[PDB]
Amino acid sequence: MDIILGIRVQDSVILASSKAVTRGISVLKDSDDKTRQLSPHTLMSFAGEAGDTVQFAEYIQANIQLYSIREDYELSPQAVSSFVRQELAKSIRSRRPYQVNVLIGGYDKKKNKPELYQIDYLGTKVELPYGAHGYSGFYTFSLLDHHYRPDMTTEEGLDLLKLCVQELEKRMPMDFKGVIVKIVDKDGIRQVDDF
Amino acid sequence: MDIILGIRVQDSVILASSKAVTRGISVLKDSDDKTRQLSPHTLMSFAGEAGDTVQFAEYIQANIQLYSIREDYELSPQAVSSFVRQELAKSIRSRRPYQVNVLIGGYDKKKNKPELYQIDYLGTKVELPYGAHGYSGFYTFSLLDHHYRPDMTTEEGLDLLKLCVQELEKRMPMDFKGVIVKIVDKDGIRQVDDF
Amino acid sequence: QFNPYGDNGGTILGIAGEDFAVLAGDTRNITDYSINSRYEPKVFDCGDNIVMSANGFAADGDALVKRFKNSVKWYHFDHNDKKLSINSAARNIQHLLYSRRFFPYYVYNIIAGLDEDGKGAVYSFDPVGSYQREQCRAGGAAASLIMPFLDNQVNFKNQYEPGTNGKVKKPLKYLSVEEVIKLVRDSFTSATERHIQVGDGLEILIVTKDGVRKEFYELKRD
Amino acid sequence: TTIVGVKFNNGVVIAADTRSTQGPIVADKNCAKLHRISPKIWCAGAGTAADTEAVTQLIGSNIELHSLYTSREPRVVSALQMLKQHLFKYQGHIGAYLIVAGVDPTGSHLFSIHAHGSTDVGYYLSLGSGSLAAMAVLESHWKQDLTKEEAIKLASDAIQAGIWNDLGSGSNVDVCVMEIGKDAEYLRNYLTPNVREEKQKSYKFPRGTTAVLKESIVNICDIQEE
Amino acid sequence: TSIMAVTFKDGVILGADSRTTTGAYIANRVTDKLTRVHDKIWCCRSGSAADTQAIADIVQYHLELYTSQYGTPSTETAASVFKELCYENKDNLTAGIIVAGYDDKNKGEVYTIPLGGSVHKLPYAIAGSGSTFIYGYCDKNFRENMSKEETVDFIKHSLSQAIKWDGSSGGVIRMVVLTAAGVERLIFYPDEYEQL
Amino acid sequence: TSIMAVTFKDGVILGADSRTTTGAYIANRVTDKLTRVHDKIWCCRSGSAADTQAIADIVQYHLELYTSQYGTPSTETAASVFKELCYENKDNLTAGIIVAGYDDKNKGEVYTIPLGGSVHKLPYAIAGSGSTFIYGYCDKNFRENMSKEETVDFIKHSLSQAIKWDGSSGGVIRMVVLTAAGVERLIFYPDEYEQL
Amino acid sequence: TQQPIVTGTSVISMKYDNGVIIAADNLGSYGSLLRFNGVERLIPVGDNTVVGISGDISDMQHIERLLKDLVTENAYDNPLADAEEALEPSYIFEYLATVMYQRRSKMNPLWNAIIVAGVQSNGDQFLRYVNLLGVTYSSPTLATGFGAHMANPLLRKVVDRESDIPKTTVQVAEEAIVNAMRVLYYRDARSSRNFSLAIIDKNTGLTFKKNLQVENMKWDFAKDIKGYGTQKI
Amino acid sequence: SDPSSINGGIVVAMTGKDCVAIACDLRLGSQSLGVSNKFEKIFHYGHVFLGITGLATDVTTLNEMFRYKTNLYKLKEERAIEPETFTQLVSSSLYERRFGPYFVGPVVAGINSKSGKPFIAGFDLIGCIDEAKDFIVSGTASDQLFGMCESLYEPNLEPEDLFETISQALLNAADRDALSGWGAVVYIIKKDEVVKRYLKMRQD
Amino acid sequence: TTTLAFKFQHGVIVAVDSRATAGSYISSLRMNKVIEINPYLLGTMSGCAADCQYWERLLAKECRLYYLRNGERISVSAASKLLSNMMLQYRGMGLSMGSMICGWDKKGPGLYYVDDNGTRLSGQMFSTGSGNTYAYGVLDSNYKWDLSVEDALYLGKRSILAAAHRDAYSGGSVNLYHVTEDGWIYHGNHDVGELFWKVKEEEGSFNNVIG
Ligand SMILES: *[C@@](C)(CO)[C@](*)(O)[C@H](Cc1ccccc1)NC(=O)[C@H](Cc1ccc(OC)cc1)NC(=O)[C@@H](C)NC(=O)C1=CC2=CCC=CC2=C1C
Ligand SMILES: [Mg+2]
Ligand SMILES: [Mg+2]
Ligand SMILES: [Mg+2]
Ligand SMILES: [Mg+2]
Ligand SMILES: [Mg+2]
Repeated sequence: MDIILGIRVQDSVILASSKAVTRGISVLKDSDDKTRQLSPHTLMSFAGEAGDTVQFAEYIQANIQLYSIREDYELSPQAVSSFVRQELAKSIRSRRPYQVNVLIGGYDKKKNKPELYQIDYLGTKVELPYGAHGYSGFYTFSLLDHHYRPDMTTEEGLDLLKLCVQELEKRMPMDFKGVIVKIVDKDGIRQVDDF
Repeated sequence: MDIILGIRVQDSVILASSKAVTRGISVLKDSDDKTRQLSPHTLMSFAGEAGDTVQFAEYIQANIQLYSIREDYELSPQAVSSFVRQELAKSIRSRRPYQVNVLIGGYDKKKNKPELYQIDYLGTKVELPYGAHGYSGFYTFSLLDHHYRPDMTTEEGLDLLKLCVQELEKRMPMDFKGVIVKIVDKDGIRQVDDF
Repeated sequence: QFNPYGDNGGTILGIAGEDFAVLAGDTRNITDYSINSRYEPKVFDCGDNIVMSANGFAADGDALVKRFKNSVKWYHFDHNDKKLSINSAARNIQHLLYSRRFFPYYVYNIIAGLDEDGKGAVYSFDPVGSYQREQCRAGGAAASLIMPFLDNQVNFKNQYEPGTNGKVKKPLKYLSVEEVIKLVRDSFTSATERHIQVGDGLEILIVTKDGVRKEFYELKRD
Repeated sequence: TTIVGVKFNNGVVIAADTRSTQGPIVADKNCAKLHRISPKIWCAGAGTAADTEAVTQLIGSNIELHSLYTSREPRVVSALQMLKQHLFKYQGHIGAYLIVAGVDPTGSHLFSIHAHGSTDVGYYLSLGSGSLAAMAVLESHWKQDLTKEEAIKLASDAIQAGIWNDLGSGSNVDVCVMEIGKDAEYLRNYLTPNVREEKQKSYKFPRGTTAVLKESIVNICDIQEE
Repeated sequence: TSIMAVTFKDGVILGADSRTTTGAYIANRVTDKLTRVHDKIWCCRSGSAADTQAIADIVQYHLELYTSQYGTPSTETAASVFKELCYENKDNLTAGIIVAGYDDKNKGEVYTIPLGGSVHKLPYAIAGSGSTFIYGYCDKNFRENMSKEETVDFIKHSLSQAIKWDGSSGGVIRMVVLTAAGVERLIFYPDEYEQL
Repeated sequence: TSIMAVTFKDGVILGADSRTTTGAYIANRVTDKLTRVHDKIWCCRSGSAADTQAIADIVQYHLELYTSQYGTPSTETAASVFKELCYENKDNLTAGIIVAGYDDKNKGEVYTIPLGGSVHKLPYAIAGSGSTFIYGYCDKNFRENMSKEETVDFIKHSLSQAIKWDGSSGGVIRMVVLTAAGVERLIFYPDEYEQL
Repeated sequence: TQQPIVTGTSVISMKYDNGVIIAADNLGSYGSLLRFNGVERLIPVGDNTVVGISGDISDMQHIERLLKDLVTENAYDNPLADAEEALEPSYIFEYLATVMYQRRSKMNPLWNAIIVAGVQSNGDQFLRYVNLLGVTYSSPTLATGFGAHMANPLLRKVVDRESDIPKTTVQVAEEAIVNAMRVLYYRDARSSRNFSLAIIDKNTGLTFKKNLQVENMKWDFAKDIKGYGTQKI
Repeated sequence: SDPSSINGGIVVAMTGKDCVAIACDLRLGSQSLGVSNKFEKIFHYGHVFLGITGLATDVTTLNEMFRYKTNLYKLKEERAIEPETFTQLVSSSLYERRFGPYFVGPVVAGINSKSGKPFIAGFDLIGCIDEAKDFIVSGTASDQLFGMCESLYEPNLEPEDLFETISQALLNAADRDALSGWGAVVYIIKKDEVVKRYLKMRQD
Repeated sequence: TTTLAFKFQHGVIVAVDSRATAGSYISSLRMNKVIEINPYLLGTMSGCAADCQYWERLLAKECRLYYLRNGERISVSAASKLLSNMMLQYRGMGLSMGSMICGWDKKGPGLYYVDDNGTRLSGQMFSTGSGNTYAYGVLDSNYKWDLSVEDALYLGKRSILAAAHRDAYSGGSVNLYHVTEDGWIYHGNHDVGELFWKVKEEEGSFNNVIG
């Protein structure tokens, strides 16, 4: 799939992901949710080759859920991101690599801090205040570089995110059918139903 | 460029053409008029390779205007379409062919009839009640096949045209930035400023 | 580079009657512009009142038929000499073909016989294993020459009743075995005229409740 | 295509089959592959059918004008030279492979010519997809000092070999005999061994079978008086 | 193809096989590869038959026109005309020609013109696909100022071996003798040369 | 490369040049291409030096093990081991080997194993890039049951011509004589064989 | 996947009233080089079968060994090895055809075209073809390579269909085969004068003829042929 | 990509007793997309009829070209062109573009006004003439038309019988070709009257 | 091909064409592109015919085994997933399959799109094949949740007709299905040739076509 954005504000992480799914010259779906909850306080959005994306995301989800049950304990966003990176770095030298790029947004309950990790299909991990995959960053990073502060509220984060989507909608040749926005904070994961 | 539509109703011809112009991954313009007036009662919209389109359209325009001055007489839409076809058929076997597809909408003042001609870059001419170029027809022709009557008013033609654009906007992966609509009738050529 | 496939030409035709079925095919075998044999049987009696022909690449065609004949033999061993019905044979053949999905049997296969209600049955296959029951099917080199003629003369397509002018269709009356054989012979005579890979001889296998009968007819040898 | 050329005592004979193909499909069952360059100079062509015709007509036209200019009957060597220089110039892009034969005041001649412009001389020649089948017959039965009747037999036997054994060849046998001091005799359909058998059924339809929407008279006459 | 030209006491002899192939099919088994560009200037052709025929025809034209104006041309002059055509059109030609001729002044001369269009004057020359197999034999058995009969035997034995090993070569052995006496054509059939 | 093996009255002689090239550069001008796989079974190698060395080493291993169990192997047996390796690994090898050996029962035998892995028993054999130029010479000059001195001269003259025309061949001419008397190595330098 | 190196050309054959005839030349070509002149490409199996092989010679030698081993294996625990349970042409052919098709299915073919000629227990003539693709067919006449293009047309003039077989004698059939071999020598650049011929008859058994030569060749007419068009001398 | 099968279409001609028939489908497409169901492929210059299949731009171009040439022929000769003569004109005109050809499959049909003899002919894209007695076929369903014509055709058919034969040959061939159909037209031609009939067929 | 399927108030409609092509040659005039996996489960077929038949018939085996083990009908969601996992085993091996798994289960009516890449999508309306764009045009403009069974069957029928007309690789006949909570119901085979002329007259559509 195409556009996935992420921003880490004062007390939460916000992930925005496009709704479009294309097959041939036809848009099959305009309400697709390109994300999986890995744990109560960890969300992963994804984008890449068709089929591979969901298979990889669900495989990661299953592994983290297995860990949670075994230890009766939630892994930190940092620990989850490292596990995901290793799986991708393992994958890139396989016979048929998984062509999937991910953003991992989580709230660390121990440190009381939001955390955003950007990982590409090669297994290239970076912790960032805001991130994107593919061409999304080419349009949006200039706005984020300008407007972003680390003490922003969740509401201010959403307003800056709207501005990024508006710029994408103006300058991209691609109709991605808007975005689904989800917030990750101390209370867990929730979806912004009006955006 | 991408989408150009045409429909011939009772007493007029309506041409709809996209506003987008793309260069690389950036939309440079969202208000581009992909059309040239060849004569007071003849309009030609165009779509194809960058640069070639406007050069061809203006070259045709110059030739028809030259004819109009020389004879003090407006060529029929049929005569103009045949002239355009010959230029394209001449072009396709040239060293470097002009990759341009056109729709010619005209009102014949002699016969008191609207006329729509579809001509592709090979020089393939067809007179039609409604037409399109590229992928535009794949989405729209089913609607036109269903709803079109030959006794439709200009207002009904515009309503059916809106439905075609709405279907394009829903099922195309491509953001073409809406359309400029122009009407060709006995009184000449005018633009619908609100669409 | 080694090309494991080849084209042995030939053409086959299966027609399902009301209480019978025919499977016909020419006896010419070729490579490029040469004739290998003027009489190389292509339609086989596989037992259990089933006839079969695998047209295209002869080596793959012989291999498939050989394996199906084997499948019939083992079906008797494993299931107390039960008769293999035409629909069961058809489904079995699908799995034989798809076992080579990634290195296909380069053949267009047709089988013919009687269904469990005693009616005429023809099943047709693609190289990778898609199949379906049909009334009429031509396969191979001159398939495109023959099929339209059968649409017209077997199913009465585009034929209407005089006087009505397109309002009433020609009714779909059933064809006898003598009538079908006439259409088969004319189909191959016409195919022989306009297709260089078709000729030499025509062999027809007719299936009824009484068994499998054979008929042979000469074709032009040029 | 199968074509041959055979020399004999007092002249030369050429022959050809009558099948033309579009890949595996037979377009024409009675094609005429024996072309006339001049009255007593005939050629027969394989390869690209339009090229063999066009190149034969062109050289034949120029040969006629040459014959008129020189007040002499055309020679086979002139046709040969004009053909090869034309074909050589187009470097094989004109796919004409011809057997050229004829009689002139110099005597009887038989040449082959290939698309790139090379020519050969012989007493017996064969070209086309059935050349190998035909040449097998010629090598088996050809001899020096053949009579007219023996040469026609040998030529047609060579074409038959191509008809029966080559899929690119079929139908009938055409022959042209060019003897010294005589008019050339073109024997169209000299043999007819591939007549289609009677069909088992007549497919003549009842009148009214086909559904019709509109009928109209077509005006083919010019604009009328009064 | 197997072609050669050999100088001897009284003049020069050209020799060749008679096989023309299209792949493995023998299109002509009685080809005449010894071609005349002037009364006593002949050439042996190898490579594209279309190219070598077209060249030899043009050369024959040039030497006919030369003769009308300036008298009988030298063998060196003939080889120069061949060269000029083979060299200037090297990108569009595949021709390997051996030129051989007799003057009363210069006697027997042999020139070889390989693919590039270079010219090399030699006592004897060999060319064609079958020449590879007789480089050793010809080098060991060639002598200068041989007799006519010795030279005929030399060419016969040499081409016999070339034909024996090269599939592209075969048929009859044709020879052309160029002396003051005139022009003599020779032919030797398989039953003669195979048993050598 | 120019290699050959020739049977004669008293046994068999292997011969070879000594040039190894990498393109036009002579990587080694004193190569020993005559290699021993058993006491009186030797081979001449052509093609990839890596492939032919690896093969000859494996064959030497097989014949050493054969001898320990079953006694002295035949020349036919040695050629069979070569063949089995050359044939079964034909897709990954470029090796043209001539096998030559002496028994008291079978006397001198020569087997050639070209690229495909086929085996051909012969009175004499030639191989390598330079062999092409001496097919005619060797065919004309070979006789059965020659003397040792006649056979040495035959190989010397033959390889002399191969070296003369083939740029990939050259250096010294090495020879190995295989008889009941034993194993004799010979060498012939340029100043000797060039003036033949 | 490979490419053929040392090759053998046409193998030709035909049925006659009491048996079959098969023939093939003794040449082993190395591209355009006529390298080996003493190669036997007809390989008898018992006294009732002859296998004729064209194509790659190294693969031929491999097949030759498989057949030699097949005879050995058939004799094991078989008191009727020289009688009722002897190898039949149909057994030998089907074995080879199985091997050829398996090898092509592994993309590692035996680069050959094979004709198995013989006579069965009941006196019936056997003649069938198989090649590197595993393609099999039978006909009154069979030929490989150039033989298919030049020999079959000549042999089919003698036996055009099945009903002509009883009318064809061994003398006529042998004459046709020998004539075909001459025509191939005229026209196949990869052929030789020396050849082998085998007759398997239901009465007189297996007759194997070696060191045959093409004779009665026409070359005299070559003397008159001059130039390539206009040349007179 | 293949110019001879982008637009699709078919043409067939037949001889009868003192008559000829020529017919064509009406489809014009851009590969899979059907664009027009009124694209007639048969034209006439006087009493000589020409059907053209293949690349639509070249069909249109050649019609305009043969109209041009036949109108001049008539002005100079003071008579209408005959089918035999026109056939040679088509062949000449196509071969003059030997190395940059029109991607077409023309079919000539007509009756000689002097001899009264029915005439048909076909060409390849490069000008090679096929002068058949029985029938001529051209287009994307040429294989289908050969099979139908070869089995349905019989010589010396009367105009109203010939109509049924040619119509059924076209219709059923078109129904086994994805790129042909969307309507059909049949011309029945006699020495001094010509009838044109539009057939009813499936529109898929 | 052209296939479609959509959910609505009274279940789910499934409509497909019946054409099969081998290049430009129409190999089959009437091919069944629906598979009946069980009384409450359907599967559409687009792409390679062999791949569609084999894998969906293999899905029915696995859906049947589910019933025997659990004594309960498999869900549409689970069935579609099993199929998508099969496609994921032969990942990049060259399979061509596009199908819609239609049925009724405990959650109500269910519709899932599944293709050779492994993509698995839940949705109200889908259309696959070369003529899907033409079908979407009619569907999008006329679809409602409040459709009657009679009008819904017509919509899916009319949508295929639109595609069969324009798309050269779609046609033959229309096969209709209606899925209820009591199972699927076959609503016949409809020839396009006859259906076209009928719809033209009754509806007034296809004005540009002459008849
Ligand atoms: C549209 C026709 C696409 O053009 C549909 O998508 C159709 C779907 C479909 C048909 C039948 C059954 C189920 C689904 N697709 C095809 O028909 C399909 C298109 C195609 C072809 C090839 C590939 O890559 C391998 C992908 C997609 N066509 C086929 O599968 C062709 C090969 N079928 C035949 O040619 C064929 C011949 C035949 C003879 C007898 C019986 C069956 C036969 C078939 C299916
Ligand atoms: Mg157009
Ligand atoms: Mg035929
Ligand atoms: Mg030779
Ligand atoms: Mg159609
Ligand atoms: Mg359609």
